[PDB]
Amino acid sequence: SNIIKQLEQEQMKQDVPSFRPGDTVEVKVWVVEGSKKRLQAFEGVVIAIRNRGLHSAFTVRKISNGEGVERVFQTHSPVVDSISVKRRGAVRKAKLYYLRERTGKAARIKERLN
Amino acid sequence: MRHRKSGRQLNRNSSHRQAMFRNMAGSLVRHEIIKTTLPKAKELRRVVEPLITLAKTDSVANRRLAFARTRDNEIVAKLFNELGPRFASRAGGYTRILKCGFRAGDNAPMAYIELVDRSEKAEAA
Amino acid sequence: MIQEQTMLNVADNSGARRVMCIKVLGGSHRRYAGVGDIIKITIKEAIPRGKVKKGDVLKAVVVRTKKGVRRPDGSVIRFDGNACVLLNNNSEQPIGTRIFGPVTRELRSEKFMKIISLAPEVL
Amino acid sequence: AVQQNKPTRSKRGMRRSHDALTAVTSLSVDKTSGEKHLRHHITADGYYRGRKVIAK
Amino acid sequence: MIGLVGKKVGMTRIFTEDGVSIPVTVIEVEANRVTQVKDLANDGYRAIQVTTGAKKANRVTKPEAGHFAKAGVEAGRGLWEFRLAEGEEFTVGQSISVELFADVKKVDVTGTSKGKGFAGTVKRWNFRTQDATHGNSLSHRVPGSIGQNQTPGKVFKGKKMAGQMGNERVTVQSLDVVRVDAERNLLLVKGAVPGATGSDLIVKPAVKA
RNA sequence: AGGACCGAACCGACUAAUGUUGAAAAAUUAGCGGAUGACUUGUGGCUGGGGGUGAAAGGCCAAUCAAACCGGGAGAUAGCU
RNA sequence: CACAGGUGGUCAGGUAGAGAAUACCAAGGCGCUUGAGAGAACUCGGGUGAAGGAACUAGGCAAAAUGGUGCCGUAACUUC
RNA sequence: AAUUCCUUGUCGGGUAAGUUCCGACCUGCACGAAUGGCGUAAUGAUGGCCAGGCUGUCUCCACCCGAGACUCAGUGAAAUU
RNA sequence: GAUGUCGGCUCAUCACAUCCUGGGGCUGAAGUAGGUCCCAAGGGUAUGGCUGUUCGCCAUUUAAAGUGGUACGCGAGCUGGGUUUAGAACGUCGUGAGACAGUUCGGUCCCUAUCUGCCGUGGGCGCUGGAGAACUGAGGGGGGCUGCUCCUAGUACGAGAGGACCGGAGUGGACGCAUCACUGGUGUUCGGGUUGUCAUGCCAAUGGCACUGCCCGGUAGCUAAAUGCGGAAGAGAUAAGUGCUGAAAGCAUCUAAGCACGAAACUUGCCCCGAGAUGAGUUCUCCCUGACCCUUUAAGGGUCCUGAAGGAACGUUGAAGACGACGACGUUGAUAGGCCGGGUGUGUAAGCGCAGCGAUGCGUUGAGCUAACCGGUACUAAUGAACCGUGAGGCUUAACCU
Ligand SMILES: Nc1nc2[nH]cnc2c(=O)[nH]1
Ligand SMILES: [Mg+2]
Ligand SMILES: [Mg+2]
Ligand SMILES: [Mg+2]
Ligand SMILES: [Mg+2]
Ligand SMILES: [Mg+2]
Ligand SMILES: [Mg+2]
Ligand SMILES: [Mg+2]
Ligand SMILES: [Mg+2]
Ligand SMILES: [Mg+2]
Ligand SMILES: [Mg+2]
Ligand SMILES: [Mg+2]
Ligand SMILES: [Mg+2]
Ligand SMILES: [Mg+2]
Ligand SMILES: [Mg+2]
Ligand SMILES: [Mg+2]
Ligand SMILES: [Mg+2]
Ligand SMILES: [Mg+2]
Ligand SMILES: [Mg+2]
Ligand SMILES: [Mg+2]
Ligand SMILES: [Mg+2]
Ligand SMILES: [Mg+2]
Ligand SMILES: [Mg+2]
Ligand SMILES: [Mg+2]
Ligand SMILES: [Mg+2]
Ligand SMILES: [Mg+2]
Ligand SMILES: [Mg+2]
Ligand SMILES: [Mg+2]
Ligand SMILES: [Mg+2]
Ligand SMILES: [Mg+2]
Ligand SMILES: [Mg+2]
Ligand SMILES: [Mg+2]
Ligand SMILES: [Mg+2]
Ligand SMILES: [Mg+2]
Ligand SMILES: [Mg+2]
Ligand SMILES: [Mg+2]
Ligand SMILES: [Mg+2]
Ligand SMILES: [Mg+2]
Ligand SMILES: [Mg+2]
Ligand SMILES: [Mg+2]
Ligand SMILES: [Mg+2]
Ligand SMILES: [Mg+2]
Ligand SMILES: [Mg+2]
Ligand SMILES: [Mg+2]
Ligand SMILES: [Mg+2]
Ligand SMILES: [Mg+2]
Ligand SMILES: [Mg+2]
Ligand SMILES: [Mg+2]
Ligand SMILES: [Mg+2]
Repeated sequence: SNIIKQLEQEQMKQDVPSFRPGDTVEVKVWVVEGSKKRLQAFEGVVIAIRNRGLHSAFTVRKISNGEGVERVFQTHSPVVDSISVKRRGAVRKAKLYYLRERTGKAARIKERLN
Repeated sequence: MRHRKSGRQLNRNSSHRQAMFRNMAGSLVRHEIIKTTLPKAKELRRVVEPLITLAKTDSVANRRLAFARTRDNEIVAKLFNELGPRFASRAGGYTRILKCGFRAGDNAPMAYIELVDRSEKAEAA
Repeated sequence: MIQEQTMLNVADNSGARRVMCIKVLGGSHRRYAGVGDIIKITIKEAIPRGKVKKGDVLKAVVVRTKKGVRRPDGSVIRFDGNACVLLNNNSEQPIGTRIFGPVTRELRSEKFMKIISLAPEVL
Repeated sequence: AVQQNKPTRSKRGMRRSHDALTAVTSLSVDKTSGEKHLRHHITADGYYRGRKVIAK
Repeated sequence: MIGLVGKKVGMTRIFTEDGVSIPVTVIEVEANRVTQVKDLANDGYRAIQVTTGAKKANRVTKPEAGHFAKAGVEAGRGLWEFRLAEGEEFTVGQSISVELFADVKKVDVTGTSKGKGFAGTVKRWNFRTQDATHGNSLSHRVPGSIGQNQTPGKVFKGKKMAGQMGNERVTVQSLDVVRVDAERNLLLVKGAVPGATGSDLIVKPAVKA
């Protein structure tokens, strides 16, 4: 638990920006594109955040070719190169699962202007 | 299995347990000493001791929170005016269990549960 | 996580609109097919003048699932529905000429290279 | 389901071979009141570990 | 090669440079002190008996205390034996650290599995449940038939029945050794090992490839 | 207006689980049908055993009705156990 | 049997409600005459359930589902 | 066919696959005109079949809340032998 | 004076006349793929459409979808669709009551386990003085399946098409065990939103009830769909089979003597139990060093004094548990509760101030609250004590030593 904590914080990223549910986030991920290794962008709404030290994660929801795509990122993974908030969203809930039953105009989140 | 779980079911449902311990926490605050079964006195500590901890800081919010958990304003008044100050410097353990007999009617193991620095004047009036 | 009776959408221009999984291929008592797995299908709904007809029995590769795929760091990519690409029974090669919606890099094989190249997005 | 044969008085006694009670061996005497009591329990007059803890 | 005694700390993960997350069990391996050397002449077999940890003096019985006193070691939480190979030689009072596993690629890990108590045939033996509906009477997780008829007129020994599940010696084989660190008293193995957090583990080099 | 419609009381009893040394010698719970009518119910009356009554199932006639119950012929008879 | 059964009539408060349904209450009456613990299998009665969705089975048995008011709108067939 | 033995008749439809179902044929073992024949809107806790929705019915079972089971105290059965 | 019938479900267990996988002889065996026989029972050995069906036909799988015995295995384990009750109808038969081994619609499945058996788990005593551990390993149980791709090699083979043996690498299906770090489910003990109503005098704020009233989330734990790991290699002796040397029988001959091979079966090797293994084993350590009386005088009975190691008891308890057991702790103390700090979850409390006629919004504020979690902390409770268990341990012989 102290041994585990020590093993965990030495592996933890220091530069994780602050983001919250409802925000539009762009995650740059390391991918092996055939024989190449480049960065690939995955932009969408943060619908869930699991705050768990080294085991932290976040779910990003996007609409690709008319259908929903959800990606669960392990925050402290070397695969995640960067995270940047593209838009600040105003929501009341921690988990935005109700957005899965919403399309286009109903799935819109107001901007947090504060 | 029951691995790492807390809380006695006491052959009751959730709402009955809550009602009973709200009554029993009021009984202990009022009389400063009560006789109950050994498992109920042990559970009661988990309800009465956070009430005394809350009463250590007098505020409208803490009084309202105590009222939500006791629903007796005589009890919230004694908590904040008498017990909170009496236990101000004591880091927990505001109660004490003293094991006593076996109940005649059903052979239930009994215990007395009292407030550590008991007022025999408050117990009688 | 597709089994017999599962309905799937179609991620190609084969003409099929709705297909049912009638067999999870690749093993005795094999329960589920995931992204990258071949299934035996019946066409439940098709367009009037496509490459295939309603009632046709053939194969398909699963390309999107609600269960999604796990990545080596513990990550998951999930989709809002289950989709497949129709394959010829013998050749196990695509019937269609175009792919719709995103696909995953799990298809990077000699046999599904055409599906990744045609796909609008690869995750 | 029921017996095909009446069990014996011998068998009854064998079944009961673990039924004997155990006498309490854990009685102490309060140093102040001189009262006998169960270890870790208060006495009838409300004494515990030499102090009068309950005035009853 | 000999093995060592440890404690299961819990599980975490090791993230690699190529984006792989390795699930690891953290095993605490403190120095193992040789309490007795068994030889062919005195015991009929070759082995080392070891101790680890610490024990409260008030919990160390006189028979236990005398056995540690003979070794010239402090009391540990228990005693465990490891069979010696030809060429393997140790001395009473010697300290063996987790560094024994430094160039050991895989280990077998032994623990006392978590206790599930009295378990039914569904949990214990993966028996299939009978109908939840379709007129089933009081017989959903019940075992079904337990035999045949007048031939054999008995239930067979070994018949899969409900009973105590878990809380037993279980060995998980060929686990990859991820990290060895004697300075931190650590051994990281890939995957899950038997037991609860805080329980004793026996770690030995893998008996198989 | 209606042997009309939906739906409580009220009348009934289609399905299932429970119960089956029952809480109950026919029920309980969740659902179900009728619910101004050939409806339903109280009190009292009449029909009596090869007889009654029966929108008919040999149904019902005081907790087992192809001939009630009680007493009698009676110790029927029993080439059977 | 101090038995979850059966037994005709009368009375009809508040809020919500079409209501004598239903939920919460008033007046009034009760907690049902073994209790105390524990928190195994299994049985009973419930709540939630990933992906799939009748593949279950004799049979969708049981569940789950639908469920209100207003307005728009509503097919074959028909004895209208 | 509430009727057909042979029989899962044959042909068509529906299903990936249909001893059931629907349509058709007539070779009606053994339909047929108040022992009523053939239809028929509406009605039905009626029988067979199909679909949408729905789901722990199932793949395949997991967790949880309660009443028992288990332990203590009091009372205290049963069938059978 | 009752042995419940078909089929299904659940759970199986054996045989081998072997379905697959393994070994092999012959082939009308080029290769690939087959045919047939011998050896082999270690494991493995579909899901559906129709029908009560078993079967069968059909669809689509699979390495394969074996054949049989077990009261045509299995109803004091479940079902009740088929099939012997009572209702009813059709066809046929009968004057009729009725009948059908024709069809049709409907139609009560009881038993709290005493004994054997089986799965678990205790108590007792024994193992020869008693006790605490660690073991040795006789014996027993578990496990034992297999696809595809690649390399060898487009090689051997083949006119071509096609396409290997032997060996090696990888990745799967099914099955099994463990675990909860991840992905998730649950989470009536956490937080919030909301409908109807009742109360706390009222406002505001709260609480009760309505399935947790209805919901949205979710900690710890439990857990699969989650993610680790497993089947092996090797060794011994073999089966069928292949041979070497070799007479009987100048030759021949795998056999008579001698010798080499040979399979998923067998013995090991791997995992778990295991000295009640009464044949009760071994090693290490610990503890106990007083008299007396009596009789049928003996491994005799009793008394006084003694009471160890250890065990248990009591209490606080546990990812241990039905109870018992087992593990941790008991002040020279983190065993449980509380308490402190953190984390997590929820998602900006109350109060007050401002804006708006108001609903409500904004600020203080990522606020308040927060279980089973982590790191700490003697505040509360774990009492000085008691009970069981003894007091030097039989005889014989041998070997040392007196
Ligand atoms: N109080 C107490 N503490 C102990 N510590 C170890 N054993 C004991 C015991 O019996 N009692
Ligand atoms: Mg009780
Ligand atoms: Mg409630
Ligand atoms: Mg609360
Ligand atoms: Mg040990
Ligand atoms: Mg346990
Ligand atoms: Mg099943
Ligand atoms: Mg029943
Ligand atoms: Mg049931
Ligand atoms: Mg039987
Ligand atoms: Mg026998
Ligand atoms: Mg009417
Ligand atoms: Mg009813
Ligand atoms: Mg109706
Ligand atoms: Mg009505
Ligand atoms: Mg009358
Ligand atoms: Mg006469
Ligand atoms: Mg007579
Ligand atoms: Mg009563
Ligand atoms: Mg009554
Ligand atoms: Mg009535
Ligand atoms: Mg009412
Ligand atoms: Mg009662
Ligand atoms: Mg329970
Ligand atoms: Mg589900
Ligand atoms: Mg869902
Ligand atoms: Mg659907
Ligand atoms: Mg079906
Ligand atoms: Mg079926
Ligand atoms: Mg139904
Ligand atoms: Mg329902
Ligand atoms: Mg169908
Ligand atoms: Mg027809
Ligand atoms: Mg009792
Ligand atoms: Mg008899
Ligand atoms: Mg054979
Ligand atoms: Mg032949
Ligand atoms: Mg076999
Ligand atoms: Mg085949
Ligand atoms: Mg049979
Ligand atoms: Mg039965
Ligand atoms: Mg018949
Ligand atoms: Mg009849
Ligand atoms: Mg041996
Ligand atoms: Mg108000
Ligand atoms: Mg042992
Ligand atoms: Mg605000
Ligand atoms: Mg806190
Ligand atoms: Mg002596």
